[PDB]
Amino acid sequence: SHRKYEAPRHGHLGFLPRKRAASIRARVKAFPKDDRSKPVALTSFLGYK
Amino acid sequence: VEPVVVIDGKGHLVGRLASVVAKQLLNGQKIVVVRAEELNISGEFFRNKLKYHDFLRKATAFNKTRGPFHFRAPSRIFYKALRGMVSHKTARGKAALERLKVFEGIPPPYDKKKRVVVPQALRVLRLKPGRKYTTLGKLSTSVGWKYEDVVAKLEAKRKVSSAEYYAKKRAFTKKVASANATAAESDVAKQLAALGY
Amino acid sequence: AESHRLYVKGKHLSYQRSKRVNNPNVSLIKIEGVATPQDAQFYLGKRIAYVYRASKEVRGSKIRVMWGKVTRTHGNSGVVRATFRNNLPAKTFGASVRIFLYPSNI
Amino acid sequence: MAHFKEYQVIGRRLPTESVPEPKLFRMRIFASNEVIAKSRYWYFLQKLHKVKKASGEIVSINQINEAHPTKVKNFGVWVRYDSRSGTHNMYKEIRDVSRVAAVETLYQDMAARHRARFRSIHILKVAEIEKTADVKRQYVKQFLTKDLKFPLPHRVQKSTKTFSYKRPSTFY
Amino acid sequence: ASLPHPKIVKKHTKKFKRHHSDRYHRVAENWRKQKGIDSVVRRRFRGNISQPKIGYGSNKKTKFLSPSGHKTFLVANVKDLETLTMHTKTYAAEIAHNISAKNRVVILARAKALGIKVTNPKGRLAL
RNA sequence: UUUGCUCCACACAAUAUAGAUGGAUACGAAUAAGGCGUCCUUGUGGCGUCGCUGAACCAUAGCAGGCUAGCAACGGUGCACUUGGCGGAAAGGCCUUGGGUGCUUGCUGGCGAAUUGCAAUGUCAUUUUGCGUGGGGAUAAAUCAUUUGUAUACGACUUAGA
RNA sequence: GCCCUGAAAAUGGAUGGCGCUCAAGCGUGUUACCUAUACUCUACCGUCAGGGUUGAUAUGAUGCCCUGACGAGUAGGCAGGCGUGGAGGUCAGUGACGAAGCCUAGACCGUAAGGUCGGGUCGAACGGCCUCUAGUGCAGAUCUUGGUGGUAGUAGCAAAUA
RNA sequence: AGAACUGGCGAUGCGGGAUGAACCGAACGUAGAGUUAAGGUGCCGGAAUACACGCUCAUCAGACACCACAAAAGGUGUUAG
RNA sequence: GAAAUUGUUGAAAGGGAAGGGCAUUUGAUCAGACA
Ligand SMILES: [Mg+2]
Ligand SMILES: [Mg+2]
Ligand SMILES: [Mg+2]
Ligand SMILES: [Mg+2]
Ligand SMILES: [Mg+2]
Ligand SMILES: [Mg+2]
Ligand SMILES: [Mg+2]
Ligand SMILES: [Mg+2]
Ligand SMILES: [Mg+2]
Ligand SMILES: [Mg+2]
Ligand SMILES: [Mg+2]
Ligand SMILES: [Mg+2]
Ligand SMILES: [Mg+2]
Ligand SMILES: [Mg+2]
Ligand SMILES: [Mg+2]
Ligand SMILES: [Mg+2]
Ligand SMILES: [Mg+2]
Ligand SMILES: [Mg+2]
Ligand SMILES: [Mg+2]
Ligand SMILES: [Mg+2]
Ligand SMILES: [Mg+2]
Ligand SMILES: [Mg+2]
Ligand SMILES: [Mg+2]
Ligand SMILES: [Mg+2]
Ligand SMILES: [Mg+2]
Ligand SMILES: [Mg+2]
Ligand SMILES: [Mg+2]
Ligand SMILES: [Mg+2]
Ligand SMILES: [Mg+2]
Ligand SMILES: [Mg+2]
Ligand SMILES: [Mg+2]
Ligand SMILES: [Mg+2]
Ligand SMILES: [Mg+2]
Ligand SMILES: [Mg+2]
Ligand SMILES: [Mg+2]
Ligand SMILES: [Mg+2]
Ligand SMILES: [Mg+2]
Ligand SMILES: [Mg+2]
Ligand SMILES: [Mg+2]
Ligand SMILES: [Mg+2]
Ligand SMILES: [Mg+2]
Ligand SMILES: [Mg+2]
Ligand SMILES: [Mg+2]
Ligand SMILES: [Mg+2]
Ligand SMILES: [Mg+2]
Ligand SMILES: [Mg+2]
Ligand SMILES: [Mg+2]
Ligand SMILES: [Mg+2]
Ligand SMILES: [Mg+2]
Ligand SMILES: [Mg+2]
Ligand SMILES: [Mg+2]
Ligand SMILES: [Mg+2]
Ligand SMILES: [Mg+2]
Ligand SMILES: [Mg+2]
Ligand SMILES: [Mg+2]
Repeated sequence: SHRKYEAPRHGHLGFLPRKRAASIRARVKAFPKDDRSKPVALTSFLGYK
Repeated sequence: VEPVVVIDGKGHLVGRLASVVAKQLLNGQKIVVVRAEELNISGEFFRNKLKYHDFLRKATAFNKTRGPFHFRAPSRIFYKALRGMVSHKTARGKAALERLKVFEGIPPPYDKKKRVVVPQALRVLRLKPGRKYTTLGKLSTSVGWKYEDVVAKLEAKRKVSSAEYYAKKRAFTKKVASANATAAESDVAKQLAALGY
Repeated sequence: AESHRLYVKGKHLSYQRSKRVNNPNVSLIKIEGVATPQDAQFYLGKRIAYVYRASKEVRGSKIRVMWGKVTRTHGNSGVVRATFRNNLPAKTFGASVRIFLYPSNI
Repeated sequence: MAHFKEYQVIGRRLPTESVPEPKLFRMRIFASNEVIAKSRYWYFLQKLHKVKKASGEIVSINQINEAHPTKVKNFGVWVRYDSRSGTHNMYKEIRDVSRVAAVETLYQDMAARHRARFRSIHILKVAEIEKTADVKRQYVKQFLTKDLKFPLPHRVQKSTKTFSYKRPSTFY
Repeated sequence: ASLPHPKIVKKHTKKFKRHHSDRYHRVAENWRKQKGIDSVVRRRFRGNISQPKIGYGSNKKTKFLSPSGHKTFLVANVKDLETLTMHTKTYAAEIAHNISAKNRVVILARAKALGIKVTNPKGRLAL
């Protein structure tokens, strides 16, 4: 028929599936764009909250 | 004719290249196709770009996973054109498709092997000169394909090495013709001429 | 020599068929290097072997053979119709086959 | 309707007591066979005189052969035709080597340009335009200019095997 | 040893099983003709089983012959067996199933002497 | 847990086969333009030549290819070795060196072949596995149970224990 | 004329799909080629029809032999047959040296209803032929009575303090 | 929704129209060989990526009767009159 | 001491049912006929 009243959906489809992760250690899916002029160093670090 | 036929996709028209590739399989002929990024489609780029988005919207409503899958890669755009020409849901169909391999660029083995062409699908022999047409690689890159630049990089590298090969070869074949000539006018040579050689 | 081949290579294409109904009693054969009905008239009557292998030895061999004959040409591009003693298995659609040179008429 | 021959057909109103020896009319008729030719004859005749086949007689049928079958010629062609929405007279010019070739391509042209099928067309007159410069349509005049020469650029050779080992070339 | 005869041509070896006899246990394979109104079988739609019909009937010349050329004839005792004395090339004796073991050897023995073929010698054979 | 694993070698045994039966024979690019040879001022250069199909090129003779001799060549080629080098797109293949060795139908010789009976694929491929033999080499782990709570309906997850 | 505008709907989607652009599009022409239970020729079955043949001394006169044409089928008619229980006749039928019954991707006859055999199991009776007879043939009827499943080791077995 | 004449479906499968009671072709005993119908022959898929002359370029082209729609009105797109 | 339905053993097959038709491969299995 048609909603009747409009409302935004409930929640974000960009975070599906909402399943348990494959690991405790979330993955870096991307690193900073490389500028080969600067000196060498890391681009991340491990820690505990 | 030959155990494997390697086809330089370049400068061929998808559904004509497909139509012959399909038949070839069904008849027992193994085939590999290369440079599918340099494959052609009649119609200006915009037309086929619009066409491709038509393809994009089709998807299983309740679950976009069960639904039609959209591969963006030039080889894989090709394979779609091809699979549709094969009864791919039968043993015999699954069989024929396995005699097929498609590739962007020309990866090893196939780059030292010779590639052939299919004149009845060559663009330059088929399209009326003047008509607008489309390159797979540019089309794909427009709909998501991630790897045009890399293929291009690797190819230019490949094209260099092969230019050495050729040069090296054209050198050797010049010598051969030279030798082959200082043997001309001899008896054996005149005899062969007589017999068509 | 390196070659010994006394036959001509060939391919089991389909059965005789309509759009939706096939007739296993006639096979269709693509004969290497034959392009026209005229061309294929040469081969009419030549005998054809489909040669396959098996796990059980029998009359002392692991190689069996279905035998047949070319019977008539088929359509415009050198394809040929054939019958066999027993119809060919249909898994063979796309398999090779040998056409011999006998009965000779040269 | 096919590959035409041209026929002289002659017919004439079945004789009668008070009119033995009626008058005899001829038509030249482009048809593919004599059967169609005799039909066409009666078709136009009942369009001109009070007769029909029933009460009339074909007297003589003869194929006419081109006078100079290897002479190139500029044909002026006159046609009556029916379109979807009306009917229309029309003049075309055709260059070929015989009136019979010419009428082949007219029917071809009428069909290709105006969607006119054979039933819907009437040849009014086909006649040899003798003096050039009474040739009127350009697409013909074009082929009368002196010392004519033209290339045939972008050559497409037909491949006889499916695969090729070259990459072709359209030089010519 | 049988009379000579033309090549025996069987015309339809495949058994005519009942429709759906393979689908529900309660439906025997014994032929039974569909009478129903909509039925694919009775309407002979391309794809289903054929039905028996008079075209399939065997050559008058070879009908009833069994592979060896002999029409078979059921036989209970010697007297029975002996009815084929002037017909050895044409009939074969088949010993009835309820004939005892010891009676079978008397029949077999006589059949030999008369040169009468028996189709199931080995029945109850105290081997 | 009854001497197990792995790589190379052969041997027997099975099991297969979407279909060996001379060779998948490598520039790139253009097509209203090119390839190749050659010259030169090295260029969108001069000159010559080719296409019009791979109907080509290469290979191809010898008990499915036996056993032998010689000559002319110094060439070809198979194989296992060794030298230098190149290839990461899926390189896992290509090139080069040097001796050794087999073959050579480049030419000329001696011997053999039948009876598989007038045809019958007439059996020469390559897949995977299993079992002993001995030539190199290697001597773990996971799970249950226990346990943590960064986890959890049960499984699962995450810790911990000589 | 073809093409373009005029041309707006609800899951994603249909010239049948792929895909096709000097078409694999539109108009027209010319050949060739593919393939219906249709047409032609042939074998076999059955139906109808026309002939021929009582002459003994051998086997069907409802027979035997020649010839021709035809074959869709609900409702429905008729015909020739298959199978059951019991009855008259008969084969001096089968059988404790194993009747009947039951089992059996073993054999054989029939277009079919069905028939025959082998092997296993069994334990007291039973069948062929000509006739007679009917409580005579099942998949259905939310059919009758009995037996049995999937559901499923599932819903659950949680009020009344322990 | 209701008549007229015929042909059909109902009662009928077979080939074609992807699909489909009625359209097209053709009506059925068991089969071999041939030839065709209607409809097709790039590939799906048996069968010319045949021949031949035109036309058409669509930033929602078009693609075969029944049949699964489109109209008035316009275009200095292009074709021939 | 049938059938539904069940356990075990043996053989096979199985990418969103299964079963069926024409045909042949492959495995298993079997009658007849030779003289
Ligand atoms: Mg709303
Ligand atoms: Mg997980
Ligand atoms: Mg004249
Ligand atoms: Mg019933
Ligand atoms: Mg119904
Ligand atoms: Mg009905
Ligand atoms: Mg296989
Ligand atoms: Mg040049
Ligand atoms: Mg140069
Ligand atoms: Mg130059
Ligand atoms: Mg070459
Ligand atoms: Mg040798
Ligand atoms: Mg690879
Ligand atoms: Mg020698
Ligand atoms: Mg060991
Ligand atoms: Mg439509
Ligand atoms: Mg189509
Ligand atoms: Mg056309
Ligand atoms: Mg028939
Ligand atoms: Mg007939
Ligand atoms: Mg009837
Ligand atoms: Mg009738
Ligand atoms: Mg009865
Ligand atoms: Mg009774
Ligand atoms: Mg009773
Ligand atoms: Mg059973
Ligand atoms: Mg038997
Ligand atoms: Mg027993
Ligand atoms: Mg018993
Ligand atoms: Mg008792
Ligand atoms: Mg009675
Ligand atoms: Mg009753
Ligand atoms: Mg019933
Ligand atoms: Mg019941
Ligand atoms: Mg009923
Ligand atoms: Mg019940
Ligand atoms: Mg109950
Ligand atoms: Mg329990
Ligand atoms: Mg519970
Ligand atoms: Mg409760
Ligand atoms: Mg309590
Ligand atoms: Mg009608
Ligand atoms: Mg009714
Ligand atoms: Mg009908
Ligand atoms: Mg149909
Ligand atoms: Mg339709
Ligand atoms: Mg398809
Ligand atoms: Mg085809
Ligand atoms: Mg042709
Ligand atoms: Mg119309
Ligand atoms: Mg208008
Ligand atoms: Mg206009
Ligand atoms: Mg008991
Ligand atoms: Mg089994
Ligand atoms: Mg079968």
